Amino acid sequence: MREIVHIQAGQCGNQIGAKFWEVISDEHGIDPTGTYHGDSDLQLDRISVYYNEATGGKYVPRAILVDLEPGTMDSVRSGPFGQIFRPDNFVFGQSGAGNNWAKGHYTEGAELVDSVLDVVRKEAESCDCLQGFQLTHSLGGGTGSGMGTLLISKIREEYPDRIMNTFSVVPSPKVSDTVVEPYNATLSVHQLVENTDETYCIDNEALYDICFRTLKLTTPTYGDLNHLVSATMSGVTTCLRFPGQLNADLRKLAVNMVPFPRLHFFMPGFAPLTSRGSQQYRALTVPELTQQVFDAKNMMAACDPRHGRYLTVAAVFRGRMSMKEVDEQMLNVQNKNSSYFVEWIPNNVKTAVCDIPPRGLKMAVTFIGNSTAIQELFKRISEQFTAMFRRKAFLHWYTGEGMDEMEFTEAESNMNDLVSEYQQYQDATAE
Amino acid sequence: MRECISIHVGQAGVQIGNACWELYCLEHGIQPDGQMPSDKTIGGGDDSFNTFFSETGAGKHVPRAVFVDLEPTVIDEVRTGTYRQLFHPEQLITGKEDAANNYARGHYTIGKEIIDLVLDRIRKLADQCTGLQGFLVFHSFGGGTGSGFTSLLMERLSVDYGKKSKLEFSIYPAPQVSTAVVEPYNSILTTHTTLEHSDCAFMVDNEAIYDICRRNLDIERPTYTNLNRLISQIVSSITASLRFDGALNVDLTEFQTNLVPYPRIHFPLATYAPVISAEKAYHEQLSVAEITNACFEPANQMVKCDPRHGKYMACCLLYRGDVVPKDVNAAIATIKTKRSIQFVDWCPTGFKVGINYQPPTVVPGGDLAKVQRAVCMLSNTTAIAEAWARLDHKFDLMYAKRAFVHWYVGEGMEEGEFSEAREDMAALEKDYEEVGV
Amino acid sequence: YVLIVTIGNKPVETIGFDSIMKQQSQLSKLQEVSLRNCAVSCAGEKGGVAEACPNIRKVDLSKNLLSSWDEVIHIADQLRHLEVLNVSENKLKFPSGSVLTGTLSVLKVLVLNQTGITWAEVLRCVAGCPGLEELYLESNNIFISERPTDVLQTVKLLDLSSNQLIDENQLYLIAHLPRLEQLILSDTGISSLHFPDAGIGCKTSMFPSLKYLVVNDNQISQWSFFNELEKLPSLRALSCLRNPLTKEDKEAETARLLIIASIGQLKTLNKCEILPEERRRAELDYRKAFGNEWKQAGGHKDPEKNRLSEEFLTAHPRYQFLCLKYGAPEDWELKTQQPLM
Ligand SMILES: Nc1nc2c(ncn2[C@@H]2O[C@H](COP(=O)(O)OP(=O)(O)OP(=O)(O)O)[C@@H](O)[C@H]2O)c(=O)[nH]1
Ligand SMILES: Nc1nc2c(ncn2[C@@H]2O[C@H](COP(=O)(O)OP(=O)(O)OP(=O)(O)O)[C@@H](O)[C@H]2O)c(=O)[nH]1
Ligand SMILES: [Mg+2]
Ligand SMILES: [Mg+2]
Repeated sequence: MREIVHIQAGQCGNQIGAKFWEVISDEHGIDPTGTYHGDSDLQLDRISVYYNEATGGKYVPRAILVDLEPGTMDSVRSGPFGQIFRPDNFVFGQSGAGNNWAKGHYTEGAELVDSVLDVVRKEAESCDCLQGFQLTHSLGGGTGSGMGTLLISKIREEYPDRIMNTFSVVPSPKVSDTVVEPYNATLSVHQLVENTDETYCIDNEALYDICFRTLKLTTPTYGDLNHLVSATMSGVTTCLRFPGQLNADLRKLAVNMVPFPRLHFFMPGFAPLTSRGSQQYRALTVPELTQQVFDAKNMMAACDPRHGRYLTVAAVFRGRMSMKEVDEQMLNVQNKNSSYFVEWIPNNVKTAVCDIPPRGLKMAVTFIGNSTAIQELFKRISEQFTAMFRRKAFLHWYTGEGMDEMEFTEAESNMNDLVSEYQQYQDATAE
Repeated sequence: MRECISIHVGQAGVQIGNACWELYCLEHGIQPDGQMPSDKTIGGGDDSFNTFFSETGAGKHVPRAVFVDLEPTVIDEVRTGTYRQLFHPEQLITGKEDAANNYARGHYTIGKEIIDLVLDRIRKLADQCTGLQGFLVFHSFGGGTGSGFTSLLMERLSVDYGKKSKLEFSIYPAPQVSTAVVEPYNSILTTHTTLEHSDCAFMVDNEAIYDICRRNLDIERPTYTNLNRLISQIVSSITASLRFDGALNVDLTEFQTNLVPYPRIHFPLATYAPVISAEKAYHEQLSVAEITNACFEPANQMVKCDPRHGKYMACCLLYRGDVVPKDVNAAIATIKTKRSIQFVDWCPTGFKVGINYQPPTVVPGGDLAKVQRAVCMLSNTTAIAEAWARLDHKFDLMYAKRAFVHWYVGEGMEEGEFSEAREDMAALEKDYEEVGV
Repeated sequence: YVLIVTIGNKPVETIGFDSIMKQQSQLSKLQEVSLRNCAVSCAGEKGGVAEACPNIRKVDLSKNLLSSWDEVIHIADQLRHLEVLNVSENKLKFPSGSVLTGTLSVLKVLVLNQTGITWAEVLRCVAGCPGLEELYLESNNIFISERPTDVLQTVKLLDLSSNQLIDENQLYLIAHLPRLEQLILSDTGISSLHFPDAGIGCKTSMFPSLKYLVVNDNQISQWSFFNELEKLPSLRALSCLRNPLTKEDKEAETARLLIIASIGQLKTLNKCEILPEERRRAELDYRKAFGNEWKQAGGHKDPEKNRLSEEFLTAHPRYQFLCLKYGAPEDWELKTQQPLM
């Protein structure tokens, strides 16, 4: 019984966490009342990984909400599934940070870190075997990313033998109109490269393009981006929430998908892509699903895996299919003399099989790739860092709080070194 | 008299131990509940089978074994198995977290919390014995609880009981049975760590036993039960010398004098014959010279090598069942007039032969058949060096990239361990090449 | 029993040989003897074996000069604890119509391979061992004539291999056996097995207690064999490796999944345990492969409009239960046989 303590910081992180919880509640079979009305034995086979055992068979999530203002904390408490969460799991302040990393990491963040670690320890003590920690947040805000990095560092210092997962979200100009989002994006990346094991990059530019073109939406909002993020998250943790022949361990999965301790960034994808309301279209075969999941269009990141090198790949299918079909497909794809040869799939994919598809779909597939193309994203924000740091724009907001230009130079050097290492390993021999 | 204690760590280790104990109980007639109708000296005393079973007040023959595992899943099957009344609940030790196929974890993180309990249990079990010989540990090299914890326990047993032998029965992994890509990384570490805390080591090539089960036993896809039964048969054929008052290899200290002429070189080659299927119960008959000629075959050995190139340092034959000394002499003359063999002329050991007049035994309903005579040859040879040339090679394939190495350094050990381990491998290879001349 | 070589560059020192030769010199403590190529033509004086070593548990007088069968019964009589008896490769002359009983009651296993005994002869020879638990009659060119009456009702092993005259008509005579728990039939030339006494979905009354059917290296080219094997009442184990239908090629697994799909209680195949995962994989492949034909045979998800023909039922009598286990195949699951342009 491996228990994973879930965490969600910032407005975007809290919203993504709530959406993912509400999505998996319908798959596991737990009504929002806090009881299980599911009719499948496989559902309760691994429910303890994300739910606690209370009196009367009531399942309580393991999430820990954290913020610096109360607005979003109040919206989730009154949401469709706002009763399952414990009232004492909501930690918040009043003033917020103000889209400032120094104010959300060193002042208010470090001020509420005590109350947050209180609940973190209270939750960790109620677990038979703790596996790791998960956090959902963004990188274009102050409170969110600041408190996320601070809590990650604290959990690493107090629990060095625990895995860390961060479903960080990369901002984009087409979604936000804030000028200091590059600075906060650079600092969080520097902190994560030092205190993280897994980082699922979820670009906010790829999701917007998908919602605008694929879904054919006139004016997409955060509701068309959060649904996709929650769907991808549910598709990623399909093995960690249900049985499976493949090894569904978090530590072993991270070890196999983290061959490099600085290139631990993973691009996640999922086909078929659906919107809100309309989700029951058709049932795609295994070949079509594999072709769509490995397509740059079904990628949550703005980078294309084809423009790089495949280091590690993890595929997870769910629906009504046998492992033999997936194995034959994956073996014929790499066969250069077959009639189904492609040029965007490596010669080793960790395939998985499941019998519990999501809601509104009969079959689904998820892919996670440690390709080097993600470096492109690291170069997209870096350029912006050069169009501000050189002019010292809005630097009095950071230096006035306590930060030094020595912290900015170190973060820039770390980002440059990461990009250089990625580009260097991209040119390695494929032996 | 003197008894022995067998510590079974890991999944493969506990499985092999369970198979060995089942075969031992079926041979000695001990029922699952622990009732030996052939035994008459109740309470205690001295017998041939007393070296592996402790007698209680109610006449229960508790196996002298310690099954330890870092996960409760594997031990649950033993606790709820048919032999639940055979082993004592305290002898089964469980853990809450596994090593996730990691040597540093099993040797530092998870090992530091269970090593004390394991040592306390071993001390409690040894308090009843009047004279212990050694510690027959069972592990493999493709996991983190079989290499890390095994080395951690050897380090403590070499200090607590230094005047006791330490035999091992390792399992050489294979690329077809491999469960992880860092499987070699664990192997090298534990191999370098038990060199000065182990007299004789027995390695089982997974591919060799797989091919044996596919060909001899005739199985489409041999499972772990098929390979655990053959390992139990091998262990029984090897331990018959201690379980039946055999003339050859009466104690554990003789294994180092007969099959380990050099301290650093302690990896003999063990082969066994015959291997008949359950379907062909009475199809063909093998003489004492047709089964002793089948133990000089590369495909019949437990490790894929070519002994015909190198030379042998030692040799010990063990026959079990209807075997007349005249037949043994005829087989020796046949092996000495037919096959061409080389031997080290300056070795302080030579050829030895022993016989055990006891009928073979096989698990009823299994894939093996009951034979009339069996042979087991234990011969140290330089050809085993080939088995290393592969392992080390893979290490290099993983050393130029340093992939998955930070996971091992971020748990306890440092970086010089790998250089020391590969430096210990180079010295072993040089010693092998020197002995081969 | 009662009665130097220098290999390489070292001598051969023998240790413990005196203990074994002193343990074997004891004739009153012989638990097993294997007299092979000893040239045994007669039993000798009566009573000598009944007082020298009357506590033998296993005897193997294979490849000897035994002429008449009475010479073997004379030795088996003096041994009041003969648990195993093997006399293969001996041209014995058994009686023509005499039954010798009251001499092999303690016989649990009997082996007479390459002996040349026929069915009428072995029927009377086994009368002396009414409590026989195992019997081996391979490599004898035996031709069954009629079913046994009051003989071989405790035998749980019937090894009929290397016999090219064993057809289904001859197997029906040995299917009445009440305690037969195994039946070996390797290298016999059988090509088909039928059970007209039962229909589709019923259990045949033949082979009541058969639990292991070995037919390796046989003429199994039609799927009708596995389909008819479903009728067996207790067919728990099956064995079949080299047939016109079974290949050692890497593409043979596609057939294995069908075999497990043809039998319902096949928990082990080719000496390999079967799990729920294996059962589900094999059951999903069988439905994925035979869905198209089910549509053409007159199949439809409608529980009242399902009208299938007889040929499709005889070829797939285990396809209707699977239709209810995991529902019927959809239209979008039977369109995966066309490429792209
Ligand atoms: N995809 C997505 N992005 C969001 C969402 N909410 C906010 N963002 C992005 O998050 C970034 C920072 O805003 P927040 O995360 O809400 O802010 P915070 O992290 O609470 O920080 P403070 O405002 O300083 O308290 C911006 O770039 C937004 O575009 C959301 O629901 N979905
Ligand atoms: N012969 C044999 N090899 C086995 C068996 N079980 C596992 N192995 C091999 O042992 C290696 C895996 O090690 P395990 O024993 O399963 O793992 P562990 O040593 O308990 O360690 P952790 O996984 O780190 O807890 C691989 O090479 C497997 O093929 C078995 O029953 N028999
Ligand atoms: Mg906010
Ligand atoms: Mg284990």
